[PDB]
Amino acid sequence: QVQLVQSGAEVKKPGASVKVSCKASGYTFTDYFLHWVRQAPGQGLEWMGWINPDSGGTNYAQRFQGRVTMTRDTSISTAYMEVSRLRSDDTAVYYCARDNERYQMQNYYHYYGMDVWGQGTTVTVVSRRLPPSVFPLAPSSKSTSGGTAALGCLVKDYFPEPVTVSWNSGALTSGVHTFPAVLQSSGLYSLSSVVTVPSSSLGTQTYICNVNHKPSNTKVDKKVEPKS
Amino acid sequence: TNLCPFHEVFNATTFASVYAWNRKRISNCVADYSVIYNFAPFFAFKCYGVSPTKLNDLCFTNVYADSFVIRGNEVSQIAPGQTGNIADYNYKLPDDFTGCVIAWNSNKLDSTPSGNYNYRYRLFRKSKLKPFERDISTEIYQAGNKPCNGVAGPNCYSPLQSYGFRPTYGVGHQPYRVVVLSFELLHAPATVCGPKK
Amino acid sequence: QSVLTQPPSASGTPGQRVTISCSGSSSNIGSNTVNWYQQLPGTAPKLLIYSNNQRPSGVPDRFSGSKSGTSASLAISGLQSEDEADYYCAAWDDSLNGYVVFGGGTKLTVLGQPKAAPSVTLFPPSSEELQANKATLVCLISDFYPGAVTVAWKADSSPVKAGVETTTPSKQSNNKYAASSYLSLTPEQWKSHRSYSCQVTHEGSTVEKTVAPTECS
Ligand SMILES: *[C@@H]1O[C@H](CO[C@@H]2O[C@@H](C)[C@@H](O)[C@@H](O)[C@@H]2O)[C@@H](O)[C@H](O)[C@H]1NC(C)=O
Repeated sequence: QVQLVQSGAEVKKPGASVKVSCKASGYTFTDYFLHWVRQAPGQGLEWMGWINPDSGGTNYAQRFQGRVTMTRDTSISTAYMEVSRLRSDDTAVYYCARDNERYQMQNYYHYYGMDVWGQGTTVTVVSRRLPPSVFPLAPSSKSTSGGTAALGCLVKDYFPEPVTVSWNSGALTSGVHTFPAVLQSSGLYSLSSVVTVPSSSLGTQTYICNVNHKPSNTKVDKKVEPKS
Repeated sequence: TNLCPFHEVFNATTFASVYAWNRKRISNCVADYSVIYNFAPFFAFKCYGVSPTKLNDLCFTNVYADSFVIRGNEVSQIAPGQTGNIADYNYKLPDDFTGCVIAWNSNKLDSTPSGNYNYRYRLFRKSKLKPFERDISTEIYQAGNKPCNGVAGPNCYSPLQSYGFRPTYGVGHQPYRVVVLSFELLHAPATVCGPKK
Repeated sequence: QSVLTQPPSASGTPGQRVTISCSGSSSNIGSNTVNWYQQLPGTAPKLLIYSNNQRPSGVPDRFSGSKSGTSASLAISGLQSEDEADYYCAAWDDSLNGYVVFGGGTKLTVLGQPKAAPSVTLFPPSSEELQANKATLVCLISDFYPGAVTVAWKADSSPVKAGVETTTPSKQSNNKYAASSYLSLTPEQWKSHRSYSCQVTHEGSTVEKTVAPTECS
């Protein structure tokens, strides 16, 4: 399985450093150059540089020459990308992509494309991390037709993104609709998750939304009780 | 201790076309270039940027073997500072080339009485190739201002052409198997040395 | 440093042929090859074209690449709903020490979906939230197409102005759009108005749900 698997998400303060990993498998690690491409949220792709894992030679983009260091560890077939003096402008998804031309010569390099891509590593540069306040959105007393009720879960005033919401520790997935968050004028985020359930189950089934905000290391379980 | 698999490159059953030349990186082995001399008299054994008497007494970071098949009258193009359809549009060597070019006749292997078809070469290109560049693009060449819309025609020529190697050709038009040994030096420990170390 | 210029958006109905241009300079497209990438939402880019017109193994033949001068073009014939994504061009630029230049990207929209009216659900402030001297109204809009709605809140027919926060439309898993709006209120304002409405206007029509502040309810 020709594959590039990267390290997990990172949250850092402005001025700090981050070191992202990119492990290669399914091919000879030194046969192909490795590129680093980042993508700001809602923005396009930005090239950061390549590294030759056979020799360690690099070619940084001029914008990142000085703050970015690419290294290799052929022992574990892992490429590293380290960014120093992190700015808020650096908040983005960082990809490692394989150069698609085998057996390149470093002093006669030719770029033809990037065939294998990693899943990306999210780096968020924020000064503070605030946990979310989770409130239940109880189902309405009026039982509409079709025998369906809307149970909700309000995740309010958290920063930064993201939060994950499941229902009943993952047992309930049908009819679950987690809405994208809103960016308030306060700078905090708030979203809601809603599950559509049969009205007859409101007296026989428990419903608990599981909210996890990894940027603050908080896992909150809240039961949405049929309550008017 | 291990010997470099130079014989695998020279003894391939079928070689690649020049427009899509092959490349193998030779690394972590002892480079005894005597193994290739099992391949008959060579039509050309020219080295550049290196002393030919030192080929078995040198260490390099890596060695690269580029192989393809051209006509006989085109072997002279596989050299620094050369022009022609092969050097301009198919395989270009740099001026500071450090390596050797090795060519031998392959009429008995790469030619059929009906005419070999797979061995092809690029005939048109908007610009000359950069050193060690490879162009496998198969777009119709627009010679004029009228677009070609993906079909050959007036001022719209297919970029690739076959040699049509037949055994009853002159030696200038017969197929020749070429191997370009490139000697690479980088700021990194050398992995390929000669038998004399 | 350099910029490859792509059209910001491009559209086409299923079965048609769409083209996406890529304008560069002499040191990038005019000198090197052009490769193309497709990026689905929440997905890493996928190589579609390389060496100007070559397709990787597994890329459908309905994708076509071309290069001419300092410009390039991607052609998606036989358009399908799965082709709705962002598309990027890229090429090496010989300027300075050399660098890969990505285009700004082009968002492809496969049209033809029937109109869908917005489904609106409105939630009153929580009992547990009201105990914290805060009140929030949650209006949730889902299963509508095309993705363009305007949200208007009302407090006993009086148009409430400030305190409203609405998201931009976003695709669902069923190719329909979703949005949400939040109204911030002080529990005194929540116990000062007799009803609150969330009006969602979509393609002329308006859908409205209404909550009523009632104690112990
Ligand atoms: C070179 O490789 C040879 C393999 O070629 C195979 O055998 C010939 C007779 C044809 O049928 C060809 O199509 C096959 O692929 C080896 O037999 C040979 O030993 C190798 N060369 C040397 C010097 O040993």
